[PDB]
Amino acid sequence: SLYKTFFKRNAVFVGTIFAGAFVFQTVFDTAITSWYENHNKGKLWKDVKARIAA
Amino acid sequence: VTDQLEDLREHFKNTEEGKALVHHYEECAERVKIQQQQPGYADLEHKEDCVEEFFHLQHYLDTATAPRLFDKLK
Amino acid sequence: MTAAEHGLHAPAYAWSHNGPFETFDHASIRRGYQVYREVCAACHSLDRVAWRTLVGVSHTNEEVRNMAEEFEYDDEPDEQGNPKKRPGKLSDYIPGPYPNEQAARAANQGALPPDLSLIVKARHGGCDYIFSLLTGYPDEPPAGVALPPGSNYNPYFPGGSIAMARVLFDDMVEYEDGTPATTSQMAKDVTTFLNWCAEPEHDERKRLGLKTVIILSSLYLLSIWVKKFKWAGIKTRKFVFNPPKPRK
Amino acid sequence: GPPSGKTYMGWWGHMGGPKQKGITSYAVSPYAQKPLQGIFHNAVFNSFRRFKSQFLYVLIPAGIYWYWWKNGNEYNEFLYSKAGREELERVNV
Amino acid sequence: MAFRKSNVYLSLVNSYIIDSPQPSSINYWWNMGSLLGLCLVIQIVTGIFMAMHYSSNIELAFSSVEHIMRDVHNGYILRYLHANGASFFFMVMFMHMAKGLYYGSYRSPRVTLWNVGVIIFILTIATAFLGYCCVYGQMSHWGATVITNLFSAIPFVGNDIVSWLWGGFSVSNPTIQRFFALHYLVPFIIAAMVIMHLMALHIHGSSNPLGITGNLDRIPMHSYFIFKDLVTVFLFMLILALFVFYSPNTLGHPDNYIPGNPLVTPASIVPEWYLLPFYAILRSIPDKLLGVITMFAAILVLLVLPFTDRSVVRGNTFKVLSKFFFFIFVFNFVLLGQIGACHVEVPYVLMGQIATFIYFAYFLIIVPVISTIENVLFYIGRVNK
Ligand SMILES: CCCCCCCCCCC(=O)OC[C@H](COP(=O)(O)OC[C@H](O)COP(=O)(O)OC[C@@H](COC(=O)CC)OC(=O)CCC)OC(=O)CCCCCCCC
Ligand SMILES: CCCCCCCCCCCCCCCCCC(=O)OC[C@H](COP(=O)(O)OCCN)OC(=O)CCCCCCCCCCCCC
Ligand code: HEM
Ligand code: HEM
Ligand code: HEM
Ligand SMILES: COc1c(O)c(C)c(C/C=C(\C)CC/C=C(\C)CC/C=C(\C)CC/C=C(\C)CC/C=C(\C)CCC=C(C)C)c(O)c1OC
Ligand SMILES: CCCCCCCCCCCCCCCCCC(=O)O[C@H](COC(=O)CCCCCC)COP(=O)(O)OCCN
Ligand SMILES: CO/C=C(/C(=O)OC)c1ccccc1Oc1cc(Oc2ccccc2C#N)ncn1
Repeated sequence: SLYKTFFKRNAVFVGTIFAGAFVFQTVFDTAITSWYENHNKGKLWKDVKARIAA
Repeated sequence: VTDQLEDLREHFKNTEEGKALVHHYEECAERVKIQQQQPGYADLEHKEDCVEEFFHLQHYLDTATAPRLFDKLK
Repeated sequence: MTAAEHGLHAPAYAWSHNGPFETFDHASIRRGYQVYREVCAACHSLDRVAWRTLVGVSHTNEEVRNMAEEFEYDDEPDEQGNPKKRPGKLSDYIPGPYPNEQAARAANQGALPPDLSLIVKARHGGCDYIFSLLTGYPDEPPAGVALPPGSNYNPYFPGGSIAMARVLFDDMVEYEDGTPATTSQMAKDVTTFLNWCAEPEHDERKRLGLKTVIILSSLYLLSIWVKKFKWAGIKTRKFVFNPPKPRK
Repeated sequence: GPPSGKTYMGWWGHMGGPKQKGITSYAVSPYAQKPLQGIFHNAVFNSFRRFKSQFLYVLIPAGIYWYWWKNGNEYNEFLYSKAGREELERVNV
Repeated sequence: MAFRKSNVYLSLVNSYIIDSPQPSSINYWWNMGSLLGLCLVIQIVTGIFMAMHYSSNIELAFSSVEHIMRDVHNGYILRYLHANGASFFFMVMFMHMAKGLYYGSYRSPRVTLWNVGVIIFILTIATAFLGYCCVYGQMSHWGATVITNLFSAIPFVGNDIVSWLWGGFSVSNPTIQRFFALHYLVPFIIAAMVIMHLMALHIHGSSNPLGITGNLDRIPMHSYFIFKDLVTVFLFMLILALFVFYSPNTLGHPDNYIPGNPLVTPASIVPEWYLLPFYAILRSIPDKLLGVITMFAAILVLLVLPFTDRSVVRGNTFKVLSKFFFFIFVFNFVLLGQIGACHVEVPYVLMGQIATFIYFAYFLIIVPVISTIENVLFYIGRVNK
């Protein structure tokens, strides 16, 4: 049962909150940076360099 | 292309409110003009300005021009 | 004090970096540097800005190398001990127009023009005050005000008498991207460039703040649920009193 | 070590209150209760009387001090204008 | 027994944050003391990492702080958390002391606990004064000039205490170098006073918002008040993060981004917001020697409250007259902070003199008179005679 497969065995209840937090860092940082740059499109230096190529 | 801030300040100085405040600065400007042709150059310790009348007109033009100037600029 | 001794209040403009999710406009930063080189730099220094910080923000890497190579810097002495000069590199800081403070006052009638690296954060009003000062010179002062010779009238300066004259006029600068260079456009661009000079971390600080607020908001809402679960046995506890029998 | 001085609190088993007799208490496990039964019947009526049976001890001193500060700020503004120039030499004596 | 009770170092941990008996009815105002412990750790840890990059010479001090903001990796995070964290430290401390006034926590048998807290408040004020000098901005130089010149009005020793505090003839290079070394030390003295503060609290325990004995119903600290403490820790960190990342210069002065110049006086010399009420008390006495005595008496008058409270009931919960005059004292403190940021002008001069009188009359006149009247009204409203 899904208590005893996820939160009973506290050799990995300390473990899964320590390993789920590792993959959490890269997915969270990719999602916010993509939202933050799309909200500010046309204003970044990479949007400027693409037509100051002249 | 002329200056965009000069166009907006020209327009709001000819509203119904802008004509009243431009007129109030003009009456103090002649009151200093009569005052500076008597004995009283270095006298009197209390000679008058029109800074307060000038500040009232500039405060009206600033609350009208500022929320709409940056839409007209690149 | 009177309103003239405090200065006229600067209004609020719709700057495109105002707001918790906004970055700088980097095309306005690039045009703002051109107004600095052609107008401001004759009398103002920018001492806290290094050449390398412009790469990837407003110019490419070989553009900044050519800009720094038009100035000469002090070098280590030769084998006999005589001093030398060398052209600039990306490690150097942007040089100013005067050798010392006494030469700066002698060229500006005794007044000292301040360094502009922190001027946006060092004045009350911020970007709104710098923009209103540059575009706020009247053609003549109000009636009665007698300025001393060598000074000019500006109502946003405290006291009203400032030692710098009006410097921005229509079409004094030819832009690279083809923007019309009016007085209002050039004052807007150089204020944006000076705000980046004071706050270079600005675009990174707002991105890191969005991750921190989202994580700390989730931990706050989860702790309210967990506290209310673990306190429910105490909050619904009931008591009953039956008076004991005497003689004991 | 040496024994300490006399206090007004003890520990578990010898806490130091009066003797209790005749009181029964009852409680139910939190695992057998409804999850989160508060935002309503507490924002309905409970979190309005808890401060509006107390609001008059706060807002009467707040209204006295806000009236005093606002009245003094308008008088300083009058004294440094053009119309209040004659009173300004009188009260700086 | 268990190992948490038999070990020499873990039994101190167990009797303080695990098994300590708390009254069951304390509210969220009793959480401010543990937030002050988190604030002191934040100020110490961000202080060490900035000190690895700081130079205390008067020619180098302003540019060292600009070097931290620009060149150090995440250096702007270290400074902004440090400067804004000092303002959050004073706000939590003001609410912690006002909780003690309202509920009568100063009364017997907790007088030693209240007296140690007054020493902590004095050392925190001196700490924030010395760190503000280390920036050497324009407000840093002239604020140190005004405060250190007050001590020359002391009779027969005054002109030699000041030059011993300057190391010279004015605020100069030996002044800034000795102020940074004192700024490192005093937070470690504060940490030792906090340990003496927690020893006196362990003897008697905490009070409760009803004012009466708590020995009849106690619950242990662990998993009840540990999880109640987590709610206010996360709310504190969220509001602090909104200031550090989104509005980092709101609680400061823009004149402190100009380097210190001993030849140019600023148009207005204003302290930080948490020292503004004590600045207005000083400017309300025209004589210079009596003004600095009254300024230090505003902190030391907190020690007279165990002797001027005459009530037989602890706290303000069931007293309507003491409730009214408590909030008169709170809004008088806010008005004194606002007067301290104004110019010396009519009518702010007389307003500051009346508000200074109301501050001292609360501790010495209002509290003993009102609490005597409330003793008699409780009696004659019940006794049939
Ligand atoms: C400055 C940076 C520090 C940041 C953290 C400091 C927090 C200071 C706040 C002042 C304080 O500590 O006293 C709070 C007091 C309420 O005390 P009480 O025990 O009687 O209320 C228990 C409640 O009924 C159940 O509260 P419960 O535990 O059921 O839910 C928690 C609640 C949030 O709780 C908190 O955050 C406490 C601060 O969650 C929700 O609201 C659910 C919806 C999201 O409030 C009052 O007595 C009067 C209310 C106004 C006080 C503001 C005065 C500030 C000067
Ligand atoms: C020398 C040092 C001097 C220190 C002086 C400190 C002055 C700083 C101002 C701190 C404000 C803190 C005021 C509240 C102090 C907490 C203690 C308290 O007043 O009790 C909470 C009060 C009682 O509520 P209850 O009646 O429901 O509970 C009774 C117990 N059963 O419930 C309430 O009424 C809470 C209402 C709080 C409103 C207070 C507004 C304060 C505004 C200050 C703004 C300052 C920034 C501008
Ligand atoms: C677009 C160009 C320029 C900009 C944006 C600029 C910016 C500034 C700013 C922000 C100030 C400070 C005002 C204050 O204290 O509030 C200042 C002062 C001053 N500037 Fe300029 N400047 C420019 C060009 C010049 C030029 C071309 C000169 C001289 C020929 C000059 C000479 C001065 C002087 C003398 C002062 C000091 C004035 C005083 O303290 O009364 N500046 N400038
Ligand atoms: C209770 C502890 C402390 C308090 C209340 C405190 C307060 C302050 C304040 C108010 C400033 C001026 C900040 C500004 O406006 O820029 C400052 C600066 C500074 N403090 Fe602290 N401080 C504390 C602990 C420490 C410690 C323990 C250290 C060093 C080990 C330290 C190192 C510094 C440094 C290097 C500066 C200058 C850099 C800066 O301006 O931020 N501080 N401190
Ligand atoms: C760094 C500074 C301080 C720390 C870490 C601290 C810590 C604490 C803690 C953890 C408590 C117990 C929990 C609570 O009642 O909130 C407490 C209680 C208390 N503190 Fe502080 N405190 C500090 C400063 C002060 C100051 C400045 C004062 C008064 C001038 C003070 C006076 C008291 C009193 C009277 C109590 C007992 C409250 C009661 O039992 O109802 N403390 N302190
Ligand atoms: C009534 O019941 C209660 C109660 O209600 C509460 C709340 C508490 C709460 C207890 C606290 C809040 C504890 C108080 C907090 C302190 C004493 C903090 C003391 C501060 C320090 C020890 C600072 C030390 C910091 C350092 C050493 C960091 C140093 C930095 C380094 C080493 C940088 C690393 C260097 C390199 C090169 C990497 C009780 O104990 C208690 O029982 C009595
Ligand atoms: C200056 C303020 C001082 C405040 C003191 C507060 C106490 C801080 C301690 C914080 C908790 C530390 C946990 C200690 C772990 C248990 C102790 C222990 O293991 O002792 C011993 C082993 O000896 C050691 O190796 C000591 C380790 C040094 C610890 C230095 C940090 C356990 O064996 P023992 O059976 O003797 O324990 C019973 C003791 N009465
Ligand atoms: C170095 O300047 C420090 C200042 C500051 O605010 O530090 C945080 C400061 C700036 C401008 C003007 C004054 C300043 O300092 C101070 C210092 C101060 O100290 C006291 C506070 C309470 C009781 C006595 C004193 C003293 N002395 N009370 C008020 N302002």
